[PDB]
Amino acid sequence: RSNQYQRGKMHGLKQLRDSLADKIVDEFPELKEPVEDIIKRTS
Amino acid sequence: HVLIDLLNWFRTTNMNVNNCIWALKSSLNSMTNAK
Amino acid sequence: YQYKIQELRKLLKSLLLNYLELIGVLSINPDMYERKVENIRTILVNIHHLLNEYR
Amino acid sequence: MTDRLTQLQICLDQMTEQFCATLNYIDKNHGVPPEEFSNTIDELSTDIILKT
Repeated sequence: RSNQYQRGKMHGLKQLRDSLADKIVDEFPELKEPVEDIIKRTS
Repeated sequence: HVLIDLLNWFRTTNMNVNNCIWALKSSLNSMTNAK
Repeated sequence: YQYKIQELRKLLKSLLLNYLELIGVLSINPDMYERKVENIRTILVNIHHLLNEYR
Repeated sequence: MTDRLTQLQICLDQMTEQFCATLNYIDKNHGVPPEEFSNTIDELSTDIILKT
């Protein structure tokens, strides 16, 4: 149960930050370049 | 030991996650004053 | 005063960017998340300093 | 009338409260169905953008 919770929360967080990066790129193109680096800083 | 090692590692991950959650809650409770 | 205005705008943009990076840290490697948290607060604290001269 | 400096303080306080609520929802909800969670987070992010 703990492992399933960990996997589900990891998937949720991944989709959270993917959507947030996408929208930050969308409405703020000038900050698009660091955001991808942020992914490189995280992933 | 194989099952024991996996068991202990998964337990460590579990309460590490729980401690991280509690630390987040404590940080928000402390920092609400500075809000 | 335009310099302070643009400094505040770039600080707000950097604060949003650092919030995104910190929540990504929480997502992938939360164990060291605090390493950025106070950092973000410093920027917020700097914002308060930026209010002090505007008073 | 309300002075715009007081409105600015109210806006920043509401922004801080909104971030606190969003991260609390993330912390207490990570694991709720993925679709409902994603929709609620999209609403919260739209709220973040509008507050900005």
